[PDB]
Amino acid sequence: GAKAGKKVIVEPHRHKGVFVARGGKEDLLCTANLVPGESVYGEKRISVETPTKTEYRIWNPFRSKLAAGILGGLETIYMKPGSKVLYLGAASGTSVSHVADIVGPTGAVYAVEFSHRSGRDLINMATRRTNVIPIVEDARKPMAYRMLVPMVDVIFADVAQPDQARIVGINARLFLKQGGGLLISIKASCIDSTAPPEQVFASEVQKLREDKFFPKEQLTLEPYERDHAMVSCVYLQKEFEG
Amino acid sequence: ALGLRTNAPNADLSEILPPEIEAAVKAAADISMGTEISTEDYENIKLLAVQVVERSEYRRQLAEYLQNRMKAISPNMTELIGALVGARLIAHSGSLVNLAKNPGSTIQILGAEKALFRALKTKHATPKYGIIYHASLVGQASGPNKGKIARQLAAKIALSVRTDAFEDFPENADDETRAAVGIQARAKLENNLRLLEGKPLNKGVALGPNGI
Amino acid sequence: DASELQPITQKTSGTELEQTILAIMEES
Amino acid sequence: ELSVRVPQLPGPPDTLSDWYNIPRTNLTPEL
Amino acid sequence: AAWPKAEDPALVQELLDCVQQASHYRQLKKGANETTKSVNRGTSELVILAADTQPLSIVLHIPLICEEKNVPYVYVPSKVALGRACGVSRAVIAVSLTSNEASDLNSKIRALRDKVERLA
Amino acid sequence: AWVADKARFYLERAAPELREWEEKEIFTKDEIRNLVAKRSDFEHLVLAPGTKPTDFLNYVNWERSLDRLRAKRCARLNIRSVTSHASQARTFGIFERAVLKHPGSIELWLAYLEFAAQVKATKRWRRIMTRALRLHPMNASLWTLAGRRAAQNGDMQRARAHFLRGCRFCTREPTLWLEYARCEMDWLARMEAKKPALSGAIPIAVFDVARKQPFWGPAAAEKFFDVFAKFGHLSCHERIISHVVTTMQELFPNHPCTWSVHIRQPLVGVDTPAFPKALRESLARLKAALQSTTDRKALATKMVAWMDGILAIEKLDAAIRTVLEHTKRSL
Amino acid sequence: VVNFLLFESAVGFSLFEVVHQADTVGLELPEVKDAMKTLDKFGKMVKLRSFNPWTSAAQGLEAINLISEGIMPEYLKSALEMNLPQTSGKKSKVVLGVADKKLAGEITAAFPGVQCEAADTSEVVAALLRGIRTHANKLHKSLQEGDIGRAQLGLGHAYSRAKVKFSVHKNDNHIIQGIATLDALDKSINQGAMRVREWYGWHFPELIRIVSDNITYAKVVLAIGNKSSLTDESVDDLANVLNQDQDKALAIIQAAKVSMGQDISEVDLQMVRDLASNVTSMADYRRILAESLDKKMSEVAPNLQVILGTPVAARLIAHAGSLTNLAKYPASTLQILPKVKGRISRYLANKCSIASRIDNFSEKPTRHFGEVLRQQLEQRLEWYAKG
Amino acid sequence: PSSMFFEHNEALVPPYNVLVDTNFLSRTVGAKLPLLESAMDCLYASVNIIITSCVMAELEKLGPRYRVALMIARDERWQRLTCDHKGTYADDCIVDRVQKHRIYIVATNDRDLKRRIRKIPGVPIMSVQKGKYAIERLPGA
RNA sequence: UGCCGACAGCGCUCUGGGGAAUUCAGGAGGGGAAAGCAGAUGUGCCCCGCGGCGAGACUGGCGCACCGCCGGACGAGCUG
Ligand SMILES: [Zn+2]
Repeated sequence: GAKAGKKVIVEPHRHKGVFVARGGKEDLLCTANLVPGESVYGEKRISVETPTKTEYRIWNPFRSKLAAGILGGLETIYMKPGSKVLYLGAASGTSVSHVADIVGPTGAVYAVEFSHRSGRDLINMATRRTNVIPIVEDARKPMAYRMLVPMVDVIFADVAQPDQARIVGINARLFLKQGGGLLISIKASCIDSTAPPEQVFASEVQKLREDKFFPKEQLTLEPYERDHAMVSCVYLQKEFEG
Repeated sequence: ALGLRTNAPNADLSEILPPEIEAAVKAAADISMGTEISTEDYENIKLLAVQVVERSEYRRQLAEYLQNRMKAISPNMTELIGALVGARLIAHSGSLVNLAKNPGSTIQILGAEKALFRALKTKHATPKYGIIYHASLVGQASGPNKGKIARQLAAKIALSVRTDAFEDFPENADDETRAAVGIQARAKLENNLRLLEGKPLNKGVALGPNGI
Repeated sequence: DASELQPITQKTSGTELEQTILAIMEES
Repeated sequence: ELSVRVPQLPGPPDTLSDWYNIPRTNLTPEL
Repeated sequence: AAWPKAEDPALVQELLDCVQQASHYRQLKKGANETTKSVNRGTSELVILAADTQPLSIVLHIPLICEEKNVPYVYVPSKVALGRACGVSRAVIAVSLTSNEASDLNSKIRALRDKVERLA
Repeated sequence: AWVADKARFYLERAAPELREWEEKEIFTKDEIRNLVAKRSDFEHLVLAPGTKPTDFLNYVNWERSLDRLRAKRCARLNIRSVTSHASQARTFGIFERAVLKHPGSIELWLAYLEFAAQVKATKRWRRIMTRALRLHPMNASLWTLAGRRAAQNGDMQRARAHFLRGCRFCTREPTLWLEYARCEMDWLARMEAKKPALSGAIPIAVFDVARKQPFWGPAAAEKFFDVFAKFGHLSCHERIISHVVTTMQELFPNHPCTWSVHIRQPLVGVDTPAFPKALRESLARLKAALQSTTDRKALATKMVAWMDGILAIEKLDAAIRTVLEHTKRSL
Repeated sequence: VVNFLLFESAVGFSLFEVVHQADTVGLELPEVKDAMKTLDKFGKMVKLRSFNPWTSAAQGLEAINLISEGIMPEYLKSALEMNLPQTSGKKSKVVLGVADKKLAGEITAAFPGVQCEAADTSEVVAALLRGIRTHANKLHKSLQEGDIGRAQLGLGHAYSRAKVKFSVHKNDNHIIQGIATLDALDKSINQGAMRVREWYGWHFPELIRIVSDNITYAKVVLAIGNKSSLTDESVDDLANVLNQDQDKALAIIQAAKVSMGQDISEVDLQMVRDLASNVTSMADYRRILAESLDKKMSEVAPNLQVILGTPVAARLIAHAGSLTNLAKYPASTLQILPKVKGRISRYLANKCSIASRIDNFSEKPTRHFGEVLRQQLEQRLEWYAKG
Repeated sequence: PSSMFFEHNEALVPPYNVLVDTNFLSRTVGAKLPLLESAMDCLYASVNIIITSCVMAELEKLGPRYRVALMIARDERWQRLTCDHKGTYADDCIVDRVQKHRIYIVATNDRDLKRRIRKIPGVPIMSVQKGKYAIERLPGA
């Protein structure tokens, strides 16, 4: 396997922020770590001594559907460095740490955890990384942190809830700039167990267009997870930013 | 000095550092999002800090000893360059006489051993200096001047080291009369440095408005 | 006319201080 | 408080802002 | 603390029924460590945790990774009944039944996970 | 950028006053051109994108000063026809767009208020004060100035209204509370000078709510006692002084401020054979407070400050003066 | 009609009076949405009327908690009283735009003269407020002390901390950086000890020939002054340093008598005694850390502290990274962290893992479970001795 | 696309989502056929039918003489999926939507449309055959 | 990924092809910018007209869960 201490190189990936570490027999995904030299979850990290302080962190795609989607090769995830990134589903903040490392010390992540102990993990990672603020409350009630979240540009969402479309609809209606960019994770077994998952995907899409989006890309993150679809869309317009 | 951010408005800070910062930090200890910790923890924290500042003062007085003892042994060299870099030299030397059997070029590149031997064993350009770079006098040169000062400081250092390493003194000998040669070297050499700093530039034909 | 601030009535008395001084002004 | 400025007035770019400054590759023959 | 507790009305018995079905179909990992490794490997279709267990921190630390992976976890009030419903001769406090691509037990899991999804 | 055009509006409206001043012998043509030029440059400066309250104040000072010069010069020319109305109105409009662009300047606000008050527009003044209070509800100084203007006019009910809304808001500092007590007792003094208020229980009441205020301190009650001790020539002044004393004795018993008020308590309306007798009484209080188990450094600092005021007042006896000097030196 | 609208944000809440309200049929027109985007057009709708910042972090904490619950706060009521023109809604009303329908209900309760529209339903006031948030920082700048950002971080951290009660059961960073300090300064004591040992035995090598315990070596070279000034049991020192009368002091005396090491200089002995004072203060610090961190280990995780021992068990805490990481790691991962040795290692791995999740997910832990688990390990040692 | 096994669609399960074409609708109500009854007949399967906004518009673009078919289309009990483009051009709307999802069964009657959809794999083709309906490329029947 | 590389085949492109300064003419994108002229009337008084709050005082009918509704028309005082 990709055992520790191997000499690999890092090159830029076409989305900003993310880099790709390639070496020997292994190619894999990585991001500049803000808080240098300290793991998040016993993740592997990459050192480099530049002519010291700079260190990167690998992601596991099996762990984060965000990673898996990038490896599948989405077009654009809208979260350039500097972009205010709402998260939904701060499942103890692993991928949230990764996305914080993307948006950097100039960006911002506002996170939503509903469970408490996961939230303890979450606020721990927030206490480390300054650019992510946590929010622990019910994502179904964006009134609960309407005082706390300003206008963000990209909504990531990965909650496993059956009302997912109306959830993202209301949170978008309260927190998204015209020209909104969003990604959402679909577990077809969670939305509708009986149905064929592709049609499940379609129904999700049509609910989202009903809630005024425009889908523009969509793929099964297949060789990293079964029956999940990443969907990329825009709020309220066609081209991405403005 | 400051205890907790609870103690922050009642902490006197002006004695170690000036203000205009140490009220910004008062605003910071107010506004800060730091979590609360016990006084039992703060005891350990503060005592660690007592440890480290004791360490700091210890190093400070150590350096005081180093400079004084260096003036005692080799006044010429510390009249040239300064006790710290002379100490580094003597360190890599092993001993004073171990230094004084070096030649001037050895002193010019004293230290840069991997770099030197790489460039030689594969015929690359040689390194220009070692510890003399961080020595005090060469910082006031510039570039090509830095190289010329590197050579000159090299040879005069070898001079001073052999001087203090072999020239006896009748022991009713004041340190100034003892270190007169390093003093001479200081004076001559600083003059040469100010000259090459003031070397002119190349006169060019002064163009007017037209090409004329 | 939100131009002015109106003298406070018991209907418009929010805090206990206002209630006390309004009681004093009423017995006045 | 109000002091004299310093004058320092005297190609494709060197480190990348859009990727946290990966430097341009120096090209050792080993690399 | 065990707020996703299951209730009496045959819900618990449906759980034990599908548990015995999974023990027969060999699609079931058992005991806290193996449940942990199955949900770490993400293969688990659903996870069931006892509630009468001597101090509950085991079946409290499991819902942490259940909340990470976002797998339906559910509290059952009798670990000895879990042992009997699995066929162990020992009382079990943590069980995890995984998913395969071809079964009708899978449809039973879908119904059961929809019920616990409405529950929590 | 439309700045030229917006300026075109304002300067074109400025025109006919200048037409009239041309048609009068009050100014000559080159002066007129100077005036128009300066006005245009200032107006452009105001409608610049990046502007600042100092620039605003600069401009309005320019115009107001022009008004005064015009007045002086037409007085010298003994001409009564010209008014100041148009200048004052355009001056107002300057203040209005100033507060639209920068609402957040107490400095510019108070300049506005003072401008209105010096020209005699009190209804407008109340409106402006209203908006400023609405934009900065923590500012004791504006709260005070509004309420003090209302009390000086006499509208005591609206004075109380401003002050109660302000004390409802600004609960970090005691400052408004002291100011409201100050003007309320001043109103009681106005009633006594004109000679319920027969009781005058209101400073007791504000002291009672002060007792549960967030800033509620011993030093707070001390300054309360100070402003109460001002203008003791009243009726229930001894009543309220006894009340504040017994309350802070009941609450902060051995506080050095409690000992300080225990000293300076019987000196309510005193200047005078009643002067040295109460002096000796408070001196017995002082010696008792000094020998008592209190923070003697704090109490002595309080006492030497009060003695600094005491020696600041004149007309006393030398033996008394020197024994105060000795009791101060012994601290 | 909308006449005012609320906006409750992390620096404070503020009300806008509306001039030239929205094209409500034309809310779905594109030029209307880009006109919502541009500041030069949306400011021709909204104008600022009153503003209220928070006084303190706890006050804003009260604000967010009451708001999240739905209930308004008293100072919000103060503000609304302070700005809205007085009436009861008999012959006229004033219309307010607010986010939370619950908050709207309570405001309609507190004032009959107003009609409050929740953004959940009235789509034009929803879009209006949404425009507000989108031109957020450019609206408060003339009186926004700082910017929204740092204050926002503070409000969020404070909220979720009070909601989940974090600090009362978080201490692991204290623990781990304690362990790191112990390890590092232990290494430091060792290197300082060997350095002072070499550098003074350069003057007097009979001392390193006679005594071990480099810490006691440091104490005695502190007490020694010079090799010249010797006496056995001078004052208060050798008695509690070591054996004083008949074992060590006379031996040290004869060692200095027969000594032949170099005569030391005064500045040199001053230097080396400065070093020795340093390292012995540091060793006293180490024992302080030992006592303290053992007490904190009893304070947080007693069970593992008694079944493995505080220093090494703490090493396992830190090498995991956290108590939460520790508990989530399965026992084989703890193993990564003959055959009898393998079996007993697996067994203690099971037991430390379960004791880990016990001591962690306990709110305020106990001791007896770790006690009985230690007894299980002891009787297992007896069972393995059986054979 | 997902669940596409070599020109066979494994995801097409009753309730079958079918798409309605204009000419299909026209000739069916010409043939006096109850659309849903005949659909459940040929399929022997529970159906939800879907009409695009383009199809609806094209019907209305046909004049008043088509009013019965228009009303038949506008019977409420069926889903209405919108479109977001400029075209209002039935065939392109269909081919694009079918390409994107690959879950439907198209019902048309033009042979050129049939060639078009026959170009892409894994879609079944419904056409009435003047006695009844007629399904082309669905294997489960 | 080193030069040069004959013929033949292909491409681009032709006031030949590079390169540097410098001049003008547009294009595309990133930030920064309260960027904010929907109807731009001096102040103060009183009076009139109209309108709002608004203490307080009535009154009509309705009211088979019976618990209270809803409506007229007076009104001190304040204010636009
Ligand atoms: Zn279409």
